[PDB]
Amino acid sequence: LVDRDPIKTSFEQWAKPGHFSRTIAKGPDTTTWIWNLHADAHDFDSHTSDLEEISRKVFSAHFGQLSIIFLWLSGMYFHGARFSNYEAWLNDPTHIGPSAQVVWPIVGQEILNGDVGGGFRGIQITSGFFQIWRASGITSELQLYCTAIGALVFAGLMLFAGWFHYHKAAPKLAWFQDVESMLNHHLAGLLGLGSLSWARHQVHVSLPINQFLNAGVDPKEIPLPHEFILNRDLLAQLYPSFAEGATPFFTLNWSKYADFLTFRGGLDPLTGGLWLTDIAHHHLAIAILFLIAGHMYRIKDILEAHKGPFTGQGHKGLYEILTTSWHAQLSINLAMLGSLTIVVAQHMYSMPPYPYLATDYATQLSLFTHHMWIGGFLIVGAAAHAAIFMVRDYDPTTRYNDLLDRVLRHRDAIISHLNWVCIFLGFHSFGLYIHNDTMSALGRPQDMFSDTAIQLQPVFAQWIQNTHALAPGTTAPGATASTSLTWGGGDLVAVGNKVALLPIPLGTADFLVHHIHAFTIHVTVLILLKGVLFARSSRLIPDKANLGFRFPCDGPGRGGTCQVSAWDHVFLGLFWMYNSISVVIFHFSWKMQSDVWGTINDQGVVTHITAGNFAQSSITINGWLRDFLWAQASQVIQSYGSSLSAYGLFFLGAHFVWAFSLMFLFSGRGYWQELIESIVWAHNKLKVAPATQPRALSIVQGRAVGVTHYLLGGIATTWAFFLARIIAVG
Amino acid sequence: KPTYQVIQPLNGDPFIGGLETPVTSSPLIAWYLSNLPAYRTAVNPLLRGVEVGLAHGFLLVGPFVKAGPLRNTEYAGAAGSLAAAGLVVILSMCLTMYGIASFKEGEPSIAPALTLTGRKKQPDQLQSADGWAKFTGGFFFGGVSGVTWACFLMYVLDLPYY
Amino acid sequence: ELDPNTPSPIFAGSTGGLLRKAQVEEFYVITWESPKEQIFEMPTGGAAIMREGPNLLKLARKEQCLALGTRLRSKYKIKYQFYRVFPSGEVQYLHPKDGVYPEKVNPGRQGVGLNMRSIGKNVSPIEVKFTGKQPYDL
Amino acid sequence: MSHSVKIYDTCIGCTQCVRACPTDVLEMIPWGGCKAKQIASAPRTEDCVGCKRCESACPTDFLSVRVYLWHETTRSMGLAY
Amino acid sequence: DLEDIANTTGQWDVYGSDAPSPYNSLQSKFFETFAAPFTKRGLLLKFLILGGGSLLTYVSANAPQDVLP
Amino acid sequence: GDFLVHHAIALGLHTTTLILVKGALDARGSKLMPDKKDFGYSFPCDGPGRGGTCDISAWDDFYLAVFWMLNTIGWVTFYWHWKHITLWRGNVSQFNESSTYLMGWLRDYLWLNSSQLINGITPLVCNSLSVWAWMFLFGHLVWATGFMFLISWRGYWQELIETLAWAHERTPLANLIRWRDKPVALSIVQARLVGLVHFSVGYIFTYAAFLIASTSGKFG
Ligand code: CLA
Ligand code: CLA
Ligand code: CLA
Ligand code: CLA
Ligand SMILES: CCCCCCCCCCCCO[C@H]1O[C@H](CO)[C@@H](O[C@H]2O[C@H](CO)[C@@H](O)[C@H](O)[C@H]2O)[C@H](O)[C@H]1O
Ligand SMILES: CC1=C(C/C=C(\C)CCC[C@H](C)CCC[C@@H](C)CCCC(C)C)C(=O)c2ccccc2C1=O
Ligand SMILES: CC1=C(C/C=C(\C)CCC[C@H](C)CCC[C@@H](C)CCCC(C)C)C(=O)c2ccccc2C1=O
Ligand code: SF4
Ligand code: SF4
Repeated sequence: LVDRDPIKTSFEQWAKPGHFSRTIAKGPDTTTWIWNLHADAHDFDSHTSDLEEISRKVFSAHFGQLSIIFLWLSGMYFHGARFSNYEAWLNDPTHIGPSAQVVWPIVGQEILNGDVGGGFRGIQITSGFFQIWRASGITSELQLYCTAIGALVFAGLMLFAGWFHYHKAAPKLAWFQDVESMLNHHLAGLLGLGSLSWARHQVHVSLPINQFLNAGVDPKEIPLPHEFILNRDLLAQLYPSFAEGATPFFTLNWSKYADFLTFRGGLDPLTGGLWLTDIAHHHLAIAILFLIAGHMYRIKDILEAHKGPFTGQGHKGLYEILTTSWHAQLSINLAMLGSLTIVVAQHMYSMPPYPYLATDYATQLSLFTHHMWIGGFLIVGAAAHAAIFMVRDYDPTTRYNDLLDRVLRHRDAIISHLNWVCIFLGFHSFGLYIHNDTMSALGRPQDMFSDTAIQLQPVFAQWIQNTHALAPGTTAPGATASTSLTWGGGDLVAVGNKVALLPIPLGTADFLVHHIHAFTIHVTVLILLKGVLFARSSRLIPDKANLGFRFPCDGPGRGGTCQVSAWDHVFLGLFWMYNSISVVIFHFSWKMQSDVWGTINDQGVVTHITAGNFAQSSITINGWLRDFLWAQASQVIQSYGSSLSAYGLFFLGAHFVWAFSLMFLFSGRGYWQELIESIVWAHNKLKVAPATQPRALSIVQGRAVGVTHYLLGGIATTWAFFLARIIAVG
Repeated sequence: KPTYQVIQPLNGDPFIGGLETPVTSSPLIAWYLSNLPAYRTAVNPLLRGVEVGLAHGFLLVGPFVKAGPLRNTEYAGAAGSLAAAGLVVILSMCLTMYGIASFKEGEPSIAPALTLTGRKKQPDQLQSADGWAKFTGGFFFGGVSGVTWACFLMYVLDLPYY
Repeated sequence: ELDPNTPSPIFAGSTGGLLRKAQVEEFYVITWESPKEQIFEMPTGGAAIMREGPNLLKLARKEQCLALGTRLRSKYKIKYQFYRVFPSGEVQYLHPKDGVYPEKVNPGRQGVGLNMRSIGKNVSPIEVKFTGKQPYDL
Repeated sequence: MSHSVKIYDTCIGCTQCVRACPTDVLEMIPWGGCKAKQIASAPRTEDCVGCKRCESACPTDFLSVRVYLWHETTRSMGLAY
Repeated sequence: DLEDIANTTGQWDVYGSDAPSPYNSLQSKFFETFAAPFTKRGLLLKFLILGGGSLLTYVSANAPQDVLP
Repeated sequence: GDFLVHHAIALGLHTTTLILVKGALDARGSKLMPDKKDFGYSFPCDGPGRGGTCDISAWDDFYLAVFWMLNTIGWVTFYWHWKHITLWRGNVSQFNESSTYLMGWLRDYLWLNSSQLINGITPLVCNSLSVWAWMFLFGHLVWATGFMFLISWRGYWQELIETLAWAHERTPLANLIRWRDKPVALSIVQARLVGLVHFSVGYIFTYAAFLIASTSGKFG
């Protein structure tokens, strides 16, 4: 390509058919290249055979995410502001049931807008702003309206840094191809200087402006816009102005104190969102580390070190090419970023970190399943992109004889095991349930697997739960309750509208879901593991790195020779994970409502959204639609003519879109060709078709329009199924 | 003496697999398995039959006498035989009609010894039908039988258990 | 094996190639030339070196041992050579035979390309009912 | 047939056209006049598996081959092991 | 050279594939023909699959006074 | 309510037949595969390239057909019953303003009128029906387990069996022990069948158990 250059046009390329592999989009017309162009639009086997740029693009086309997450948030802060309900909800929590969005009464619309709290028509929320927002050491609607434009500021600017890259004549190699410092910085002072900084604006301002909110008032009968400077006088109620101490150290006297923190654990009676008196200390006690920690270092050295006998000789030298990969140092990350998201999903529901959550049921489970699909949707990826490594990234083979060349050495092996693992599971991990049916429908309970028939006896208790809620008696200092109230030992009194967390008991019907997870988590990974491992060569095809990591299927021979590849192992690996997460969700809420969520009154006689129906009745896998799907969902199929209605009214579409995927999943290809011409014929008679040769779907595009649909179908189905059984009773 | 044997993938050539690590060929294990049909065919298959029949025999009891269909039996014909003197039988000819994937029809008698064997190309087959009979014949009297000093043994039992 | 140790194509371990069905039936093996000590790619997932001898690696099945070409001719050399080993001898002299480099002319050998009638209007379906007396066994 | 998938064309020239396909196709057997004069559709095909890598490149202008062989050894599918 | 210990007993070494146990307990031909009929195996199995399996199922299912399903 | 199902049984045998008429109207061949013959029917698959070519045997359109014969012969039967049901031990207004839409076809029918059966294994002992509901979940499994066959495609299966048949051969107490048939993964037509001949029973064994398990108490 010209047009023409090198050097010697500014005149930009708008006009002249094509670009992207060289007997390119050819003069001669076609359609396939219009899904080409969008797909693989980002890729790197083309653009140039030379690293250089690519990192100079990804550090820019990156940017436009932050900026975006930044245009987003703004319409959420704005939204969570003038489309109010926040002002109204906060003087009045336990009571309200929040909104931010509202229609405009065009056509049918309005049904969707149904009285939500501080006196107005709207559609609800299961996205816990209104609750980060508890923070506001200040309060005010127009104020969020500054935090809002403060958002659009970071954006335009944190979006003109993206002009101020690639398009501007760019940095180069050394800049990233000296890695030497990167984490040094990152973790030290941002990971640090945020958490740190967050400390300073987490007791300064917030703690006090909810220390005396957890009582009454109406805001501006509290927390001015400046009030919190030098005036270290209201900081007087929430500890000393250090009195006689000077910059910690010890020649200090406490005859009666010990700074803010004074460590909690449990839950505010009046706002059980976990205590804040702590929340500063923990973030402070973070940062320090990061503050000390981001001070390594300059790199091989540490990895060029510990080897052994069978261990990893190539451990030593574990990648020069880890300054020369991406597709590698992205895949690693996704496993972590991803696997480090759904660890949120627990510490959240068994330890709320915001005021008013749990009581708020629906506004932190939405969460625990949204955060849950990322700690999964980012993991199969975290494999895909390793397959993208394993196939291609490096120039030649300069990488040699090491940890990997090792793992591969065995490979019909690491995956030889893992397999049997799964059929051991599955048999012990699902037909287990099927016993029950076949023998409870035969009907002889003597011999089921009930929490009571097969020998276990009115106790689960003695394991580690019961040595967690009881541990404030070790090296442990203490502080009433535990760490997470859901643990075996002691305490009850949690909240005065509805409930929050309490013990959460186990045994079987907790024993075996917990095991289906195993088998589910395991056969997921089998297919990804073997998939990324056998990326490039095999004894079904060895001539098998020769195009890319996709390729439809090699060809009718060898018997099958179809699925193979690794786009496709990252195609049938999604297919499982949709279950992996989709059944983990199914788990939590049936627990968390069967027990936990429920409610106090006199003598606090607890009354769960369901008197533990779980008991003897999830163990039957029909009980999973006797007690679940057919029981709850009665709220989705009753939901017409209401306010939420948009869920029942989705629940048919998307419970349709899924049942459209199979068409894309289950079908041939020269088929819709053979068909597309009958069409093309009738077209030509009137004189109406040929130009831009209309073509069927690109074997693997077809699979691309399976899967993606099967998910946005099979998923939102419950996104509806859910929001419709926590809004309204529960 | 060395880093781990004279350091080797397999017996020798590294183009067969097996990747002889431990759990494969440590004198620690490879000896816990060669009075039996691992490396070398001792006597014929004749006798190995019942140490195989029997050992595998008095298994399958608590499995189907303590996990039995309606379990913990108060029937004098369980805590042992009961039925399971069926598994050995449903499989003591799950075998015989696999020894129809062996024919090769002879009668040498070489379970007595001669000149330090090898059985040489001992791999592959080189155990005809008139061998695989005297084994799966040792299996029946090893299966059925090995089920009764299970049963016959009273049951002085350890238990609980937590 | 060892008492006779005749090697050439360096490797160390691997759960890849050759297993039970290469004795009990057929064998298949590739041989080659090379300049100075160079590290290669490998079928079966692994990777090693060269120098010489015969440079004679043995391989499970012959689709496997020509892939030394589909990359092992993007790494210099005229000469690479795979035969067929049995458990006893010959017939099927695999890269032996006559000339070499599938795209030259000495003889014609087999192939043909036609059937009875050529690609032309076989809208004509299957003809006679299969009956032992009219030239349809080819 | 026993491997019978027609990739034939009319040029049977094989330069920047087609080579790919494990063993099966030792052609260049010049028929007395067909331009770059190398012709037909195969050599001795009782050797290898069932690709359609066979066309994918260099014309067959009609069909292109695939599996059709039925009578199918094992050396004819990777897996006789 | 003291830690040149001339390999404190070579061993010979490689014990062998040679001989680290005698063999199998003398208990044998204490079953000679004892339990034959699979040691008269000369055409059988069809016999033991009507016989054995008509008496793991004839009386095995029937019973004189239920103790029902 | 009947001016729709009656146009949706009509969208069945039409679509079902555009594919069978088509399936048929060139088992002979076409542009993508011109000379598609001497074997016509089940040659399922062809090499990649050309456009990318697949379930383009007149069998695999038959294969593809049987889904809409399993979707017409569902809308039609579905219809009678809801009607009948209602037209018996009760109303008919029911099908009237509640078949003119879609959600409701799921809610009252599908969701109303299963009741009887499923709380029939019930945490509280085996009541009236038990054959049926266990059939009905046997129904939902045989079905679902179609999909493998259907989104799996011999390639992936064969290959790990290549690794999984490095086991035995390389593991003691299970060596020498020879198969007489070489471990492989299902033919590239076979599994389009078996997922189906699987998709079908599940499906046809579900309504079998469904209607009966609900036209039996009823009410109607
Ligand atoms: C006003 C300015 C402007 C102009 C005229 C250009 C022009 C150009 N840029 Mg560019 N760029 C810009 C701003 C601009 N850029 C900014 C602000 C950034 C950083 C944010 C970049 C980062 C960038 C990179 C990495 C690259 C270019 C390249 C190019 C060249 C190819 C452009 C193209 O066709 O992409 C078409 C794409 C668009 C017009 C849209 C850009 C996508 C982002 C910024 C917004 C869209 C996201 C949006 C939310 C859509 C998703 C939601 C959807 C549902 C609506 C071309 C000369 C490329 C090059 O050098 O040649 C290979 C190179 O790849 N640019
Ligand atoms: C940190 C990571 C992140 C990044 C930066 C990338 C980057 C990349 N990935 Mg990738 N990937 C990721 C996470 C990431 N991935 C994860 C988590 C997965 C697992 C699902 C994958 C699975 C994956 C595959 C299989 C592939 C890539 C490929 C690529 C490359 C192609 C990108 C492209 O052209 O856009 C592609 C995006 C589109 C064409 C837009 C279509 C999006 C559709 C499906 C919409 C999604 C549904 C949604 C609900 C619809 C919107 C709403 C609607 C209803 C209105 C690029 C380098 C491709 C490659 O060939 O590598 C070179 C290859 O295809 N990725
Ligand atoms: C085209 C075909 C025909 C038709 C009309 C249907 C229709 C349906 N099938 Mg189906 N199916 C068919 C052939 C067909 N199938 C075949 C051949 C098979 C294989 C044998 C199946 C196998 C199958 C299964 C397994 C399932 C279905 C299901 C469904 C139903 C989903 C419920 C619904 O849509 O409520 C109708 C109400 C609405 C659609 C309201 C929509 C309002 C929303 C979406 C907003 C408005 C639209 C707007 C554009 C969306 C926003 C997007 C925006 C970003 C642009 C739907 C009635 C599913 C079911 O529910 O029970 C069986 C089930 O999953 N089918
Ligand atoms: C409901 C499902 C059906 C079943 C039973 C299975 C089962 C399996 N799939 Mg699978 N799969 C399915 C649908 C199914 N799939 C679908 C629809 C898709 C895609 C749409 C996939 C995509 C897929 C992939 C990519 C993989 C699998 C794998 C597996 C295997 C995992 C190991 C295991 O636990 O198996 C054994 C356990 C079971 C099958 C469940 C227990 C069965 C019960 C009913 C017991 C019956 C036994 C009893 C003796 C019956 C005899 C009685 C007599 C009358 C016959 C397993 C065989 C993986 C694999 O092979 O790894 C090992 C591989 O990762 N699947
Ligand atoms: C749900 C199935 C029962 C199995 C677990 C039962 C074991 C423990 C007993 C009840 C557990 C619930 O704990 C609950 O006890 C009492 C209910 O009588 C309530 O008792 C509360 O009410 C009164 C008001 O002053 C006083 O008697 C107590 O000081 C106070 O704690 C509490 O709200 C709660 O602590
Ligand atoms: C149904 C199906 C098709 C047929 C699907 C097709 C042809 C979808 C493509 C339709 C396009 C998106 C229509 C585009 C036309 C409009 C964009 C043009 C008008 C512009 C708007 C204003 C309407 C395949 O091609 C296929 C391929 C491989 C495996 C499975 C399948 C498969 O299942
Ligand atoms: C699992 C699976 C396999 C693997 C093959 C398997 C798992 C065969 C396993 C045998 C099962 C366990 C036999 C059980 C069936 C019984 C009902 C007995 C059948 C009796 C017949 C004679 C009727 C494929 O080969 C395949 C090929 C093409 C598309 C999809 C797939 C696919 O999904
Ligand atoms: S290149 Fe294709 S003749 Fe030409 S189509 Fe026939 S093999 Fe050669
Ligand atoms: S197309 Fe057929 S003959 Fe040609 S290489 Fe492939 S398998 Fe061999």
